[PDB]
Amino acid sequence: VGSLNCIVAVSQNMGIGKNGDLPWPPLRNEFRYFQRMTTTSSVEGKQNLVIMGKKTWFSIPEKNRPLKGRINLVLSRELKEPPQGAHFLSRSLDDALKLTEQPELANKVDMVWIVGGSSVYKEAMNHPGHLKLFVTRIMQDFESDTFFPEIDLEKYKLLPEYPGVLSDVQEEKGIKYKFEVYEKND
Ligand SMILES: Nc1nc(N)c2nc(CN3c4ccccc4C=Cc4cc(OCCCC(=O)O)ccc43)cnc2n1
Repeated sequence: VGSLNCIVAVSQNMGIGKNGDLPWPPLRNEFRYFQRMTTTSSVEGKQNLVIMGKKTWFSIPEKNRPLKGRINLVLSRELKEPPQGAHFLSRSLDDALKLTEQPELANKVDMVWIVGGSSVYKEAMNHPGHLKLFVTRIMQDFESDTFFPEIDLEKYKLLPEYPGVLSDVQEEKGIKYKFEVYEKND
């Protein structure tokens, strides 16, 4: 099992969701970026693992689920079986990262990508050691009822040129944003 990563798109007001939807209108090229970052593994014969909370799983548009080309694992204490075609269920990130060592997943998973929601991102941010955050900073406020946690710049550093990540400001539907990559050690 490879590198642990979060990926999020977040408004200037730190928002990531509202009533089970995104806060902003669809940004197709931003969705393409999510898809290419989470799907791409260069270890031959393996796939990345995408980890999401119960509510994020049900919220993602159903005709995209499970996320193709990726192993889909849902975190819940409530569910007793993986919901709707997800491959795996665990109670927590720690349990998920354990399962990754068991025979069924051991020679199957390259990178891990945490894809939401808020309590899952908090768990990952609280997880000791290396974590890379791929943050799309949407440069205006949108009304949100769920939020991404603070990024501690004493722990994370921006990585200003990242291969396969556009540096310049992007725009779709009049809404500007920037793809950013952060990394922590500790
Ligand atoms: N950078 C980044 N990181 C994320 N975690 C991220 N998550 C979503 C969540 N999402 C949504 C959650 C709830 C309602 C609506 C959502 C709208 C779109 C999608 C689409 C996803 O993959 C399908 C690709 C669509 C295509 O083939 O064109 C996956 C998540 C997601 C959207 N953009 C993101 N962008």
